[PDB]
Amino acid sequence: IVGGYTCGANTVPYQVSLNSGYHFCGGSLINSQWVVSAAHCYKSGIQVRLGEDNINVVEGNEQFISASKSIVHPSYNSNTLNNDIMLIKLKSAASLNSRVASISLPTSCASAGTQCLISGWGNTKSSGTSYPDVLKCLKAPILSDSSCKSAYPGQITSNMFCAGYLEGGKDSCQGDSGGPVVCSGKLQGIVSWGSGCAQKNKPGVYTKVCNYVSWIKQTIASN
Ligand SMILES: NCc1csc2ccc(Br)cc12
Ligand SMILES: [Ca+2]
Ligand SMILES: [Cl-]
Repeated sequence: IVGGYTCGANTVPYQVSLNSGYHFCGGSLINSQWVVSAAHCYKSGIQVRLGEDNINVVEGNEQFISASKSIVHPSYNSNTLNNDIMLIKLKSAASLNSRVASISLPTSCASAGTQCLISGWGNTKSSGTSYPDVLKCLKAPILSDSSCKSAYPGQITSNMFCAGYLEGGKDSCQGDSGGPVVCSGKLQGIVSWGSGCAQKNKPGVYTKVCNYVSWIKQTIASN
């Protein structure tokens, strides 16, 4: 996250870190057994780390649980990033408590102008590289479809939205991928892509979670 703030330990209790020897992506706990992330975060050998604040120090509220199954969306295209969503099932159920909690799925799509919270352990510089150990947060609005399209001609599908600031300075970044965009208490986006980070006229692009709720629920119901 570029231009954000330190969230505070365990104040984003649905935020998980995906670890394969090191943190490589975020995700969102949606029930005791299942995490939402980006399909471009897929790999084998994932350990899900719940209850994290400093990802390099054991602080006392973590739960580490290995994935049993990853399901990439049926229509994910890794060239266009259309349908950039996957589900990860945990080998054992998480202990839910005030610091490890699931985030509700939307019941309708959110509108442009709605405020959201974007969070992760990604790069904090727009030029340059610096990775934080504690979780960072950014409050940012969803941008209109028309400004998103004009920012990225030929690249925004109906399964994507933009959020952030056309002026630049405040955005998600490499290492935030797969993490949450929560708006009015619902998971509306997944950190997906952009062109650099926090550049003028290049806002972040996010998977549009409201399009996937019936695939998410039916997948969970049979897996
Ligand atoms: N918002 C931009 C963005 C999101 S994930 C990611 C990975 C690499 C880079 Br560079 C930018 C990004
Ligand atoms: Ca920790
Ligand atoms: Cl792309």
